[PDB]
Amino acid sequence: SRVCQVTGKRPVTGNNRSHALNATKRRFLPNLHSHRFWVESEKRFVTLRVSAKGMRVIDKKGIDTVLAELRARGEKY
Amino acid sequence: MQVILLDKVANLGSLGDQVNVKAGYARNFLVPQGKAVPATKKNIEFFEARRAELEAKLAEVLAAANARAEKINALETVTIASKAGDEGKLFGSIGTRDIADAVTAAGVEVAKSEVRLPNGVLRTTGEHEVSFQVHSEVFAKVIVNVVAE
Amino acid sequence: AVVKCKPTSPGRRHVVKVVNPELHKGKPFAPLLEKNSKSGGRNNNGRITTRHIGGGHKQAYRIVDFKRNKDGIPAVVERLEYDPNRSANIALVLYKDGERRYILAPKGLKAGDQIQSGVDAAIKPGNTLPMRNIPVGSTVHNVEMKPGKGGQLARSAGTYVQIVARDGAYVTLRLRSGEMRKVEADCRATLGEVGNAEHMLRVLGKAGAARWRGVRPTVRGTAMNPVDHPHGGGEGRNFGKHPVTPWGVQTKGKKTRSNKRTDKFIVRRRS
RNA sequence: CUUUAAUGUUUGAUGUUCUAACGUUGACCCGUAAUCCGGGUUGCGGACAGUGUCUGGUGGGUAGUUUGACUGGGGCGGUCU
RNA sequence: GUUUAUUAAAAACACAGCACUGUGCAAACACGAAAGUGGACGUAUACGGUGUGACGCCUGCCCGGUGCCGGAAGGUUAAUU
RNA sequence: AGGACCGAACCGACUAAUGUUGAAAAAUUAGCGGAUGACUUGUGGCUGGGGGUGAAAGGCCAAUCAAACCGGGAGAUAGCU
Ligand SMILES: [Mg+2]
Ligand code: NA
Repeated sequence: SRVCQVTGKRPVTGNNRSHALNATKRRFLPNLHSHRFWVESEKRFVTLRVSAKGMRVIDKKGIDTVLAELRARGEKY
Repeated sequence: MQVILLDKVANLGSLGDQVNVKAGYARNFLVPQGKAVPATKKNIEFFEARRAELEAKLAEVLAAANARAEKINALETVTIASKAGDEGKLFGSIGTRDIADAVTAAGVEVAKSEVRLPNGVLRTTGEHEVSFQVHSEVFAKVIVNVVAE
Repeated sequence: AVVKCKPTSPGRRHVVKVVNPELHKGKPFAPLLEKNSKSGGRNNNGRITTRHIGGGHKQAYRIVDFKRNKDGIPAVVERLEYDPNRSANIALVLYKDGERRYILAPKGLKAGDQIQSGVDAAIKPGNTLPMRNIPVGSTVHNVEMKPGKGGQLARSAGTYVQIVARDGAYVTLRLRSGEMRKVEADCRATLGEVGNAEHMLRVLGKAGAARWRGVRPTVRGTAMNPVDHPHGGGEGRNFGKHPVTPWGVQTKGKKTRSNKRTDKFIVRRRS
């Protein structure tokens, strides 16, 4: 499913509102990308399905902390 | 993205400098190789102690060919050789990269890689370059004094 | 040859059959056969995704070797055979090591003739080797679009490709449609024009002849009701609109290519 | 302070090159006596393609509806303050 | 040959033939939030769409309008800033 | 040889009479078309309702079809009887 493994962002339902204020249901999808992160603690490439915001979170925190959170949450990566 | 350079980079800095590098460059090239590492405060507070080992030992043993992408083309190396080949068009032959070399035996020692394996190509109508290669057809086809010298 | 059947009945009045006597009037080679089942135009959801498909004679699939990756071993063509799965006749060929394979039949190939694969192959029809090693300006068939995949260009009955130019890693090909395309010079390709070129001249002569091949009848959009097609109803014969597909897209001129990934290999679209 | 030359230098742009993101419904190895999937090596593409948000155009393909009243039936014509 | 099972079997549908048009293969197109599948284990002598409807003689003139296609000096024009 | 001819089985359904609280919610009798093919038929499987399937009649999808049936929103609404 379209879920960011770092942040948990899912598709979220909302409205397309016309100029006549016609409300038709729609989905906002996240900006998911499958990325191979070079983990140094294991000398490996770990593939994760991550949003761009999650990638910024990885850049800030460090991949080690993010993976620690993921494995504390479960999330077989 | 602010990063501290563990080694020399072409147009960013040399041997320790908080450089504002684009996130894609840092994420995909500098950190996957041994060139830089992001400065999250604690990292520089460890770098200020690591510099004793880094700036001398690692600097002496390896300070060029950080990713063998541009330093191989700029700093010409492994020019001297003995193996010629077939007629002047290297194709699938690793040749010699370590033996019969003098400059690449002291401190900093750049390196090279292999070429395209034989599946469609052969000893005519093209050539290869003795250096690191990702492309094998559109890559530069400059003579390296190994294809026929 | 082409034979016009005499008009003993309406249905044999107009049929013209392509009769070739050198074909093999026996069974195919059993090891190189596999089951293939008809689909009726239905995908795995069970829905007709391509209309006008269903029925026809039962057919066994022949494993025809398009890669031609056995290099340096000459082969002799034992027989020419009828392939129900394509417009071209095939050739059962025996290698010097004792292995038997199927190939497409070039225009002039006949039983007893020799063939070979690889860089050190003579330029005569049936031989297969890279465009790199093939001279420019020549006629070629069964052509790869990237190395090692297996040829998939100029395969139908009398088609061929014309090697127009060579520039670096890429060779330029004129395809049978008139399109000009770049292709890597490492790509293999077979010499000569693939044969059975009189395949066009056959006329089915009756509806059942098209039913034998798996083609179900086509119903015009104008013959339908508005709920079924955009061309829909009207009292009597009425069109009053631009021609379109059943899904509303405009046929009669609108271009549908949208790739942006292979455009760099297209030198000149077909006229 | 008026004006005017250059670059380390910040983003704007055209172009060409490159590889390390990303694609591969190319080849070979392994999980594995497996046309899936994954990992790996190599080639070919390559910051293009493609996806997320936002945006202009198109859009009976689909949907929801509106299309008045008077009236010697109704409609057509006329009318309506 | 097919067709309104149960008031219409036909001049209606289909049809061999023909023309236009799209499609270079991960094809176009279709079923599918997607993965994938059909097309097709096919490759332009192929595949889809559309129209006409054996065969014979043929198929004249018009690109002003709508559509599609191609190209462009210029005008106006969104998000963003 | 033949989507050739006459004609049983088999598949159909052009005309007439009967019947229409029928023997039968579509049949009987007498005639009638095809009858080696685009035929017919048994067993099993697949396509599901804004969907399927359709040699196209808005045909067929369990005696129901210009949007099946069952249950629910639901005691919809009814300026009308
Ligand atoms: Mg069709
Ligand atoms: Na119509």
